[PDB]
Amino acid sequence: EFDAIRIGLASPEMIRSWSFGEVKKPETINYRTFKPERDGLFCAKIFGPVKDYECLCGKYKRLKHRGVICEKCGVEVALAKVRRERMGHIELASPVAHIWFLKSLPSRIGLLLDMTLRDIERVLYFESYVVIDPGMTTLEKGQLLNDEQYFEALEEFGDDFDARMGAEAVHELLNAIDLEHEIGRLREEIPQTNSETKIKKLSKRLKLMEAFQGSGNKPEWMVLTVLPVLPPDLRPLVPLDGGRFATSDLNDLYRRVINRNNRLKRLLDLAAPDIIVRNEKRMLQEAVDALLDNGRRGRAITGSNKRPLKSLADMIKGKQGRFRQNLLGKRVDYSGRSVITVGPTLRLHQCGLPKKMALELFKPFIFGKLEGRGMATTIKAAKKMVERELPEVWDVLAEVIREHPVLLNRAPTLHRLGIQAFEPVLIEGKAIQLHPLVCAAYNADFDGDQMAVHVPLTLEAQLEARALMMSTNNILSPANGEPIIVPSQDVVMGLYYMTREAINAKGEGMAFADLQEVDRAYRSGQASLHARVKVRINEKIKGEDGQLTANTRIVDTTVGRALLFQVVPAGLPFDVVNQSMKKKAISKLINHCYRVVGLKDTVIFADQLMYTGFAYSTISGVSIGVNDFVIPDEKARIINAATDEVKEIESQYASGLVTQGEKYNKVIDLWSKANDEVSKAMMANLSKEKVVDREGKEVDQESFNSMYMMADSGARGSAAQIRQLAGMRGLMAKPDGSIIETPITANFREGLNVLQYFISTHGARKGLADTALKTANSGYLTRRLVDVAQDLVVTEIDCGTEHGLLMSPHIEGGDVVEPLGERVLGRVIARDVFKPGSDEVIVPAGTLIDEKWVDFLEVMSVDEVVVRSPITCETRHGICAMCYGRDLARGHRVNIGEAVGVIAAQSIGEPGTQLTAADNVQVKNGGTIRLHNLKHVVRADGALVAVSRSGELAVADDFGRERERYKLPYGAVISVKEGDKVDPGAIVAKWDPHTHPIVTEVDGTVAFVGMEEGITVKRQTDELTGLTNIEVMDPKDRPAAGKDIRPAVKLIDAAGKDLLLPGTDVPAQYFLPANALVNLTDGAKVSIGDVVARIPQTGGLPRVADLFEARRPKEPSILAEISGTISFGKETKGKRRLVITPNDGSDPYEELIPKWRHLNVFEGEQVNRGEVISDGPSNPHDILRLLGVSSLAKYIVNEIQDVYRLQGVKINDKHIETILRQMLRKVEVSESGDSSFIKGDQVELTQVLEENEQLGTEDKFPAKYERVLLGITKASLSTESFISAASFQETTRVLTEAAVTGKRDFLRGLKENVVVGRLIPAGTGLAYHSERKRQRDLG
Amino acid sequence: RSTGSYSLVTQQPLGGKAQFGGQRFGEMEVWALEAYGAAYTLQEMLTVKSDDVNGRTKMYKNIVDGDHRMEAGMPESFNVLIKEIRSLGIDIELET
Amino acid sequence: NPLGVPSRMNVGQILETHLGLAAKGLGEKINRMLEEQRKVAELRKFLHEIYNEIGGREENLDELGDNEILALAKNLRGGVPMATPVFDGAKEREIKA
Amino acid sequence: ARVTVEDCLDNVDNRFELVMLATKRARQLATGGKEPKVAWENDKPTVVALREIASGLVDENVVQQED
Amino acid sequence: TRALDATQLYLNEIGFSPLLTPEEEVHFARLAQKGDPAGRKRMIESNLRLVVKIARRYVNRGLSLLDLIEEGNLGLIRAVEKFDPERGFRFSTYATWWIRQTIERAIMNQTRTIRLPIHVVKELNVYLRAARELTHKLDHEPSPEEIANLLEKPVAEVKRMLGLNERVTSVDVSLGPDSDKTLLDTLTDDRPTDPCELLQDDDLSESIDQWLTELTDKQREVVIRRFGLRGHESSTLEEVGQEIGLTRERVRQIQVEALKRLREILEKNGLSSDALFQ
Amino acid sequence: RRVSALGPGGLTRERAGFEVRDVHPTHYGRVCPIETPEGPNIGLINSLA
DNA sequence: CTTGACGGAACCACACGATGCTGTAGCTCGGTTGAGACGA
DNA sequence: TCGTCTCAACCGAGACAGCATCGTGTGGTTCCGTCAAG
Ligand SMILES: [Mg+2]
Ligand SMILES: [Zn+2]
Ligand SMILES: [Zn+2]
Repeated sequence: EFDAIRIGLASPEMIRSWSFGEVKKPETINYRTFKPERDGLFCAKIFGPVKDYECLCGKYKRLKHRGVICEKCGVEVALAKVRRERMGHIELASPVAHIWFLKSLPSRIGLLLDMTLRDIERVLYFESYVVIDPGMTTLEKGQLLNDEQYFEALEEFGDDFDARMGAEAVHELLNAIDLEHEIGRLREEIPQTNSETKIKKLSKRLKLMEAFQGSGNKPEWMVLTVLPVLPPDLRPLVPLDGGRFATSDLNDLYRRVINRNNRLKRLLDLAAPDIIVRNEKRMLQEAVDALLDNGRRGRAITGSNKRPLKSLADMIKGKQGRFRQNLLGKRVDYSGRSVITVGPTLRLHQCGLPKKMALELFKPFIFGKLEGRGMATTIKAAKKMVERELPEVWDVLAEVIREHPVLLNRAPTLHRLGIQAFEPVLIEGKAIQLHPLVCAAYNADFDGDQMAVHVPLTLEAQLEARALMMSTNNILSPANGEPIIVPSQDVVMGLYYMTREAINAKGEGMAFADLQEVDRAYRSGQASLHARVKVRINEKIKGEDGQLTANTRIVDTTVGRALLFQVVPAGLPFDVVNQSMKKKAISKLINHCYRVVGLKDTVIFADQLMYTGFAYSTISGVSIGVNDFVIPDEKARIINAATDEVKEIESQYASGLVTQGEKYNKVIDLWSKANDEVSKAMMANLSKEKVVDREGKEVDQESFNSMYMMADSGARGSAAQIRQLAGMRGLMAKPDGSIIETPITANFREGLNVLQYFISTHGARKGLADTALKTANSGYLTRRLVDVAQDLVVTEIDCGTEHGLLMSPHIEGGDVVEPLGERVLGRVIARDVFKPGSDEVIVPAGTLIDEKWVDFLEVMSVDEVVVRSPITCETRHGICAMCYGRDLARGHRVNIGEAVGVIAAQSIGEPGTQLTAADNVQVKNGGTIRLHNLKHVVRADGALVAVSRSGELAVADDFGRERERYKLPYGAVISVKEGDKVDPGAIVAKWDPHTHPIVTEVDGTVAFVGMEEGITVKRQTDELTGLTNIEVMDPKDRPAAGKDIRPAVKLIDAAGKDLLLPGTDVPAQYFLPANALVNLTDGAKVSIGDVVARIPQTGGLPRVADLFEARRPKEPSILAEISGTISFGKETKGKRRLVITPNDGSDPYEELIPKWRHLNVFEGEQVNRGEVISDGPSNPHDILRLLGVSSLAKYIVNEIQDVYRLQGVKINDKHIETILRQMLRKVEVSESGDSSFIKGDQVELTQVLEENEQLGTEDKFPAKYERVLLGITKASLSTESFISAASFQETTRVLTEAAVTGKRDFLRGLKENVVVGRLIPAGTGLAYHSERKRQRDLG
Repeated sequence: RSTGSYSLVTQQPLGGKAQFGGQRFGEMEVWALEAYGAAYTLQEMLTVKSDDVNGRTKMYKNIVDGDHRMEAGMPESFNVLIKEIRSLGIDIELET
Repeated sequence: NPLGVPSRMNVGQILETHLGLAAKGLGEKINRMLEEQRKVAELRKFLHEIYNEIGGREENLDELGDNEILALAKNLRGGVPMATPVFDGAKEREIKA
Repeated sequence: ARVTVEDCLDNVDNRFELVMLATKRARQLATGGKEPKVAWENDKPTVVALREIASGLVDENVVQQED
Repeated sequence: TRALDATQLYLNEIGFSPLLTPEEEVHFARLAQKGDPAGRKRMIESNLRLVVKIARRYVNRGLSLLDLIEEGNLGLIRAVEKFDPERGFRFSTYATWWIRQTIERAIMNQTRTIRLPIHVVKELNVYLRAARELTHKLDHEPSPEEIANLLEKPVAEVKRMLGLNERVTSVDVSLGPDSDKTLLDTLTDDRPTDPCELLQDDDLSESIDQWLTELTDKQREVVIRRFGLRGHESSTLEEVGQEIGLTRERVRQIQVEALKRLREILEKNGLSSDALFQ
Repeated sequence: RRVSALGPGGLTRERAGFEVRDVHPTHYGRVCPIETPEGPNIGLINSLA
């Protein structure tokens, strides 16, 4: 076939050899006849014939000659497809430069020339001059000159000077540039400077120099004097209705540049002056700029219209931004759109399909069967008999209906379950019947959309489609451990009304012989579906591997639970079906039986459960009526009392006591208090809405109405939706940012007025705006999110390195948010787990966490588990399957060839359409206190003062597991001691977000050093002796003499000896900052730990975009650089120079801090690297400089899971861990010797370079690296490909980068292989790629 | 539509021959197709159903005759790409 | 399906189908009344007990018996229409009646 | 009687090589050079190929010797 | 900052063009007759105000203004190249007529995709001028009947002349402002490019090859050699008189009976006229 | 009675954002927000009461 | 198995404009770049 | 006293007439394919 898909710069001579002729006339079609002439845009000598096997003159019309040339015309007779093989060329007498290298976001000519874009555009605009080969001159070849300046330079020199202008001078400097020798001066001058703006230009200059060195192409080949022509079969010329034609704009632009080159040819041979050839070369420059692009500086218009013309960029791309024509639209054959409907009488392994489309989607199959059986060997009579609707066409067609797969895809594509595989049957009509239980996996309710079908041609594709997307294979969802086949309201109402605990019925206390005898007794008409009965169960347990013991069990199951175990096979226990059959309950049930039996028994249980649910929904009799919505009599009392309260609020606001904000906050929390009060009252009157009795006066149970059934089941909707139906509707907020204080006094049952509906319509239109914009925003984010993660192939089985990353459950707040078992399900273990005893190992191997290991770790008390993460893998250009968990469609471990990144991005892109203080630390449950990385000192009174703000309060349970985690700031008080008894609801830590105390470490008398009454401190006295202390002055309000003076309260002993803190040589002297008040005077004995002074102190779409882009917010958090002591430097110098002086290694560099951001850094505190200081968030890239990978990754999974948990969906952390590895794949270097100082390359290339340099001649040629983390719009730009990046990025920059690059790229990737249609590496192409690697450059 | 007349810039079917075309097999469709670990249908739907010259002919002959060989061949999408890239004068060669 | 009322926040399905059941009951009653060949006094008493509910107003005792009553019978045997406003429409008690 | 790939997915736990194995088995069945082991139940060669895969009768070396 | 454009740069560059008395142009035309590269340079660099004044009148067309000033200076240099100073008049009118001829050639060759000679675009120009004159007094849409009655021409002739005026629009500007779908994927080619057509072609070729191999040898030879199907050239019985059969009537009767045999085996095989040609 | 914001001199579908797709309570009897076509444009094409 | 007559291509001379050329002289959000600011 | 480190705008995406051949229409014979007639 073909290999070595590279990009190299080409000479004009090889462009001439690729060409087939020169065009010099504007003739496209003749005016007399409809036949083109020679030497034109539609010529036959250069390109070929317009028809099949014919010549231009019409002499040879036969079929035999394929490579013969005629005598009258110089054309070669061939097929009609040879117009799409041959091209032409346009001769340029003066070479014209390429504007794709200039008008992009980089201008590579200005970087290779060390210039800007303005001067290199001005030399093309013929306003300034440029010289080539100056030598012994005042101005070099990189200088600029005007017309008078060039005239004076030519007059003062006379010889050894050549002043040109335009693009021939660019070709001359690119010929005499010496790019193989000019890189040495740049590599010598690169360690001379250490700038940022200059070093960035030097880095891209050495990048293009190394690209020109490794390219093997001359730099003079950028400017071209031979320019090819577009092929005339890609640009249309067809006869329309009425003698008209249909042409593209590329014909017009190519004809225009042809005429301008012809005028250049006719003007160059008359000894023309300089001004008109400057104007004509400028005209050809704008002409070829309009040829390559449109909408920048040309703005050319066409005749009798207002739309601009389409360049060749609109032929390589087309419409819809900078996406290619093969990437914008692809109409695939053997397809067709239809509407779908539900078919409930069909199994999971089959479906329905109407005959009107079944006659055509199986057309090559019916042609092969009709030509093979022996009834009609022709194809035109076959078309006549399938268009005549014969009687035998169904009998000969039904053979490829029963056992032939079909594909069906929704035209709005949301996730990977939108495509499926099924088996058709022969029905009547025009629309398609579908499986009922797959529309939940489709996320496509039957709303009359347009769904298209697909039929692959070969039977191999049918076998692999029944292997990959058949509905008995993709049972598990790629988001979490829940199945994507979700039961809807009818089967769950069947299980709800079937299994029930009733008080009074007919047949209470009766006996049943068996399960099918109970089925006979219920259907007789005298027994109820819900009654307290008694029946034995012939159950079988599959606990032993390979044996199903039979045993009986006497349980108090009803009629409905017996009929529920009638359909449930002998692979499930009888105690698991004793619950109330909620939606999540039966979801966990189907997930459990799937996990314990596999696939086939699950999918044959699924149709039988669906059938009995459909039958028990049909024979049920619930309905939502006017008596279903019970209205309590206390709701009007609550409304009237709150109306009197808001009238009191309005009168006390009109009397002039409080402002608008206080009463606004009062109404917007008291109305929500009344809202959830009437909501729980609605739950009460919906739960107690049943009056039954059996041989008694009264008996209370669950209600027997459909609203309570759908509230307890929870199929579609929640408990907050019935408040709008029955009780108070809620508090819709205004879209401007405020809330409306007037409530909804009526409801949907009684009837709303105009005003409450006007409040509700604003929130309704706001929700419609969110649901309209969220689909477009989710598509716009996922079009880059899966685009960066399309290089996550699997090609290695088991590397052998030992790494990993700790996974902690979400224990933020009072209780745990996310459990431990909901995060490590399906994962693999990295190392051996450590029991809290001594030398106790569960398993010393990386086994898969199955459905037994989760309750095995739940019975244990381990919480700090380390899984094998792919973010610390050792493989090159991929991810091994041993790191990836079992979070896939199958139940076993993943294998080699799975594209794990696209499902990882699709699990984030799927629920993107469903989206929209610290005063006291109190515990929720009784647990022991566990100190984790906190330095605290005991006080004399008994309290515990913590001086480390990196410490966290971990509430460990009675077994030893952490169920609650809290954050402890600096200067907090810990009333409870470590290693004590548990207490529920008690206060363990207390800190003021208001004042900020300054605890001390030593005792003795204090002495203020450097305090001036008027410059540093000021004796401030409040009214009526309210405050008598020493008030410090501000840094800006102080005088010029006391501006650099800083007070420091020196702590010494009472006898006069110098007291110093242990650990450091300096004494424990506390400084006096601004806006502080000293409680104790100088010269008094102060204890350790006392307060010395008092110092006062969005979400959804854009939040997930900001955390995926890895970019800084509008207000970032600044952290201290090195762990150790944090001191203050410059104060009134313009910025905050927070210096860092550690004990182990001191660094002279200090990070800067702006004056606008608030700095919570204490002077002299031991601020580590993990301590946050400034308010607001810290980006992942920013964090990636102090700590490393593990704390960053746990912060990323926490800040993903806290916003993804409130919606309702559950996503495992691997789906963002693999894309975090992909955007962490590129790193940077900070040391020369083998590469430059600043360069960004992959970490695998640096690893194999270090492995090659460690074993060789020198000792250590390589050096260390530095990890930098990227976002989704610049991690995919550091790839070694060109056409994978020519789909989302602009082609005008990436094609020029590939042209100057010269990197001989291979077929590594997925977009390079799906842009052409060759063998894909990810998947079943491993054998083909191994055969290609064996037969290519190997024995 | 089972078989439709191909386009002029590439070998992709379209309307105009008294038959409506198919749906758009764009980026998200092939992304959901390679969501599973497969590789053969991804190239089969890209070189057999569209973007070929003699591959559809030899595959139809293999369907009619019955025997299957699954020859790789050379698609025309690479030819359209190499012509549109060599229109800018770019050296592309094969090592082999 | 009974999911249209709790999930989609519109209980007007139940009220509309209840008023449709009442309107078809009155239509079948006037159809069997026309089938039973009763006098025009029974028909105008039937219209009087229909058009004297709590909501709305009555426009009876105006139409003539020979022409307009037979015309409204032949043009209302296939159902009767209601007239409800958008925000102060029919309450539930008239629907129960 | 039905198309069940679970009998091979719980045996080899690979889900990759059985596609190529059933591919070569279906090509050998459509070429007319190899007879099927399990009898036809009014199906195409795809169902017989996946049934011979899930039954464990044909392997990689067996298909290589049959080629 | 500064303007990164070309028209402004051209307008600033042409500001140094002098306009002296006519004796300077007379001396330049006298020096350009004997041959010197200074008078032609001065005449090409000092007479651009008339060029831009000519180019400003032909605005709002299918070309760009750089093309108009280029044909203006091209007509000016072609006027002063073969310039005869024996008339003693001003060469500004000569350059104006040359620029008019060059802009007529620019309208002829750089407006429509189909190229036209001088006479057909001249009769199109006078026909559209007559239509512009008659539509002011007609106050309706121009029809070819009144143009044919006014110009004393047949209606079919002027209909064929107006049929050449295609005025083709773009392939990206669709109907409406929202161009969600272009016109490239709307219309197809007129030639047979479907796989159905080529599939029917190869199946019909294999079918007639099997029907010729299943027939007699002489009938297959006279059916393949006459039409040139089974590896034969475009020869007939007059050229195959020394190859198959000498008598033309005998091989003609053999040909028509072979065609009757092919028709009867197609009738017995289930192929009729209504099942083949709809 | 359609009140569309698109066309010349107006905001298109990509120019809407979160500004013209929201309502102020000064539309009491003027602009009905329960009448707009569903799809890619909700909020900027309004109706007349 | 032989014979002589008419309608439809097949290069080709004649030809009628017809191609081709020439002279008159008055919305949100990410990569680029110029500009102020601080320490050795 | 100057090199380097941020920092806010800049830009771009989802006329008229005449002259020198000329190219297929328009037959012009001629060859060919077929139609009666023995
Ligand atoms: Mg829908
Ligand atoms: Zn030829
Ligand atoms: Zn690894």
